[PDB]
Amino acid sequence: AHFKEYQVIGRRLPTESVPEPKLFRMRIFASNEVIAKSRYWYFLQKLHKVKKASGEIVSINQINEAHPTKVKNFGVWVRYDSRSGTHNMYKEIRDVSRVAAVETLYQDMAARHRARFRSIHILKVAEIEKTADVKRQYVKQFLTKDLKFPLPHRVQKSTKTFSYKRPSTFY
Amino acid sequence: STDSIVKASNWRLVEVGRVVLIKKGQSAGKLAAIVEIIDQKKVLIDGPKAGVPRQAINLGQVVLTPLTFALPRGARTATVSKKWAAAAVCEKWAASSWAKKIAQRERRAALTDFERFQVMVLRKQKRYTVKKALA
Amino acid sequence: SQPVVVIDAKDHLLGRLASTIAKQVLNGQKIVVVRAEALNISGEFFRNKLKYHDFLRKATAFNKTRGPFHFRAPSRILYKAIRGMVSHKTARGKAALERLKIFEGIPPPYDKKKRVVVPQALRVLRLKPGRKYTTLGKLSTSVGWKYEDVVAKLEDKRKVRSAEYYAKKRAFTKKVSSASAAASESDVAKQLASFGY
Amino acid sequence: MKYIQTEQQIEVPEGVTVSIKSRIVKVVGPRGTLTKNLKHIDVTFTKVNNQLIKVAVHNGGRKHVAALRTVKSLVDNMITGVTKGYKYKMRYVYAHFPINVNIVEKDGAKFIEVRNFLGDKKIRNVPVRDGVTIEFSTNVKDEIVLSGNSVEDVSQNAADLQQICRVRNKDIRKFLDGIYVSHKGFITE
RNA sequence: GGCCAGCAUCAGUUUUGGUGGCAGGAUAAAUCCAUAGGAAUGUAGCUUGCCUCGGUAAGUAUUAUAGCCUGUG
RNA sequence: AGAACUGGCGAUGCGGGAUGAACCGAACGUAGAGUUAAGGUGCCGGAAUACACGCUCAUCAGACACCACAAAAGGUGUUAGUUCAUCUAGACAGCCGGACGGUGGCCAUGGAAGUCGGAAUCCGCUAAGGAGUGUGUAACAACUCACCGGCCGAAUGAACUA
RNA sequence: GCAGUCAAGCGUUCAUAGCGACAUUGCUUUUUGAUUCUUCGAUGUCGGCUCUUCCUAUCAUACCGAAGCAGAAUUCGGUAA
RNA sequence: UUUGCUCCACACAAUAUAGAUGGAUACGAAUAAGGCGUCCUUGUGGCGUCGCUGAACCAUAGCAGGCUACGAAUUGCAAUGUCAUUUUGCGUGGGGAUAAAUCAUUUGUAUACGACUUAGA
Repeated sequence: AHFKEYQVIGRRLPTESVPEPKLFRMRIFASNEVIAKSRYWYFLQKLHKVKKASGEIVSINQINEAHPTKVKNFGVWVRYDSRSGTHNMYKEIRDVSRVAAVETLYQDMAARHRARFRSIHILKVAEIEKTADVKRQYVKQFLTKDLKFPLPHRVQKSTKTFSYKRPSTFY
Repeated sequence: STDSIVKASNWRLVEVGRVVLIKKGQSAGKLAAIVEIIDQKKVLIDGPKAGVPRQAINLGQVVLTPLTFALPRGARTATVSKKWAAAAVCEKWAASSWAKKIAQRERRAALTDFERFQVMVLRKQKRYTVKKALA
Repeated sequence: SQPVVVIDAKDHLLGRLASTIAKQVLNGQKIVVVRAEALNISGEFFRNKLKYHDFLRKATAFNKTRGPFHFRAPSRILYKAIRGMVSHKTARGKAALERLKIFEGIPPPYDKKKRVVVPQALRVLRLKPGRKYTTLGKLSTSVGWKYEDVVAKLEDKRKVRSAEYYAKKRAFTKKVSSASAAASESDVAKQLASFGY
Repeated sequence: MKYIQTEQQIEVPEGVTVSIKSRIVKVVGPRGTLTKNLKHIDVTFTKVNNQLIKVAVHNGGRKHVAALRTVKSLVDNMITGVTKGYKYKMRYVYAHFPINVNIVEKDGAKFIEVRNFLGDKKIRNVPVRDGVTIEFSTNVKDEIVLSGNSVEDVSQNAADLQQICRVRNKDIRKFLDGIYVSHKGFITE
């Protein structure tokens, strides 16, 4: 999914008594500006007394990456509703941007725990700054010093349906 | 003890600075260098001279060439363009017959009709001058 | 494009060869399968033998000469798996199934004629290394095929005779590879390296 | 999960070579010639020393480490069966009927035969395998010895002698007889 | 003197390509250049067991005979 | 069996659900082209043996809601995760050494130092060893061992979730 | 009908070598109870004789396991029609 | 009474198209492993090269391709542009071969009838 990390500002409507309600900020992950606002008004509605017709979406802004050519050790916190009892989880992604880490968060979350996008709240996406605090083994086996590995069995892509010679798979 | 004959395979290992080749996509067929790995399936490539930008691509699109050149981990485009020209990769690549065959295969579909007919004339002379000499 | 396509079947998957044959023989390409006893099939041996002794049970229980005719040869198992994938009840299915012959081993109608290999159906390309395959000759002999020793002898008697043809061809080939590699330096070839060939 | 690499290594002693290609491992050592096929596990060997040899599997997915460690220990046992061998010493137990075990030179193998086992009159037949050297004990008159090179023969033959001496439909905790392996020593120690 | 076809210039409904001009955005973010700061999956120099010129090791040091990131322009 | 509201079927074909009165899409004059709906694209079968991340190998797998059935309970089979956690002052282990003397502390007595058994409990040596965890002689013996110590320099035990 | 899940207590102090309560949960169409869907311009109705094929939830035969199993007969189950 | 009948011939005419119009162009075997070449103390060898598509390899110059050693404009701006190939008849010339079975009749090793089974110049 081509996600786009959005930044939304929302406020209650100005009352004649107090014409300055506080601007609340969210930085969410959504596919476009419509479900951006509709996931904003579902998160803020769990926290403060405001519906969609009682407040105005002040500002939409895309958040492009601070460095989109750098491998980052993301530690994402998440909660998700299972088929019985909701749970807190903390995964580990090693992709290049916050936009492209949450996709493969959702993919393997729907793969290993069968939770769809309507059951998942992304809590906090933090780039871990060093190698000490990260404790997931599927990243501590990737960050190793001067890592080499081969791809042992490279199958061939095909274009025709009659190869005149026996295939070689050696790489 | 006498010497042991142990051999399995000589892989072309995906390592730092492995000169890899994009086989699918918009910028396919131009060289690139694996800067640093990301996961099992996607690496970070950066090839300055050939025209590709600095991307993070699957290993499905790429093809590992046997020739490797050195660089430190996480290298930027400037440092890899320095190491690229100082290691002379674009000249060392064309010496392989794989690049020779890929240029010949590029040329054959670039031939026009009269360049095909002159091939049809010239292919009536090589065997005509050779196949009488084997007796 | 050759009108009689000789599909070798050493280590092809059964269903994946059956589909790419039943689509090709429906359009007119006269396909002959050769060495259909070396066909492979997914899953282990003791799963597929059970899925065949779960098929031998099905027969018309008022007269057993009417229902499912369980052909047990490793040619005709692939033939059943192609008869399933074409509509053999119609007439287009009959005139398409007439365009297919299936042999075990290599009969000398097709001795010296070129074997081609289906790439999308190969075991070495379509299984994961570590899963269990099953040789179709290993299956049919367990389920009641009396013809392994005849085909094994008639096949390796062919292979030992074919190896000396290859030994003659490999001696003949380096005659041309010594004549032309000492004559490719000339201007007749340098006028062609500017044309790609 | 997927791994990247785990590795074991085989440590060869003095006198032995290992000539391996296409997953057929081999030992031509001070006593024997063990060829052992390994054609279904997708292992990779690579020589680092004349004294030890790397044997490493890549990613696999933890259904492969259980293969890599057993394929390490298989070649370890296959080497040490030629360097020092195996020697299983088995012993008769009998309550009343004295057991008679002997050999015979049949037209098949050297068929070791056991009779008088709890008074039975069917003379039992056990074949021997090829590398399994069978001998007796002439200090204690109740003891037999198997030895050889390959563990899947020299222990399988003791298994074949300890399988068929099975008490049928009587209490095993009251009628305790048969032949039993005691000392799994080595042929030079 | 008809009917039946071919091609061209049109008209309607389309369906499929290559290229250009303009705007918006963190007046895109990046890469690139300049400065400061820092750290290790530590780049040279320096104690350190022979080997092969620092190679063996792991300490020393934070840009040197590689480079990396953060903050700014 | 009986009501409430809407839609349907009766009166209604067509594309999909293998076929099905009610479901899904859609309602119909005859024709040509384009576009889709619901549904699908290995083959029968029109259409990607397309791309990408994962998980499963079932000796009765699994594959389109209605639907043509599936529970309560179990499996270190695998995969992800939560929370305590012994513990680099060498944890648990895996091989190996001790388990000592004060002291047979007292009753059952035909025979019981710890041990067919019972009311029951202080100290030395320390690196540590329980009037004591079982085998055992009618009884004394001799092992075991939580407790330390030699090696190991690697960590890991524990419950639970989906 | 009992095939499964928890099994007080008993079998000489001896919870699953076995049995037997409190009681929870889900099969089966082979009963009966239930509705009234299919023929009221009739599908011949019980029972036995005869004859073929099938199912497993095994009474016997085959092979095992575990049984306070000395043998022996029992008894407890497993694959198996 | 080679009127018959078949085998080779191209002689004519007619017939069915599951669909020929450059070429079905041959090692085998393993894929966590191979092919090909050089050399030797001919091996599970030391060495080199190669695959990463058969997009290859062969043939294709000439009335759908002729004389000898120029020839085909005016099939008029496209109108299959026929040449395929298993069959068969009729006629010509060139060789060859000289039978069986069924009914009827009989038999009982068979039998409802058909069928089986034998016997008859």
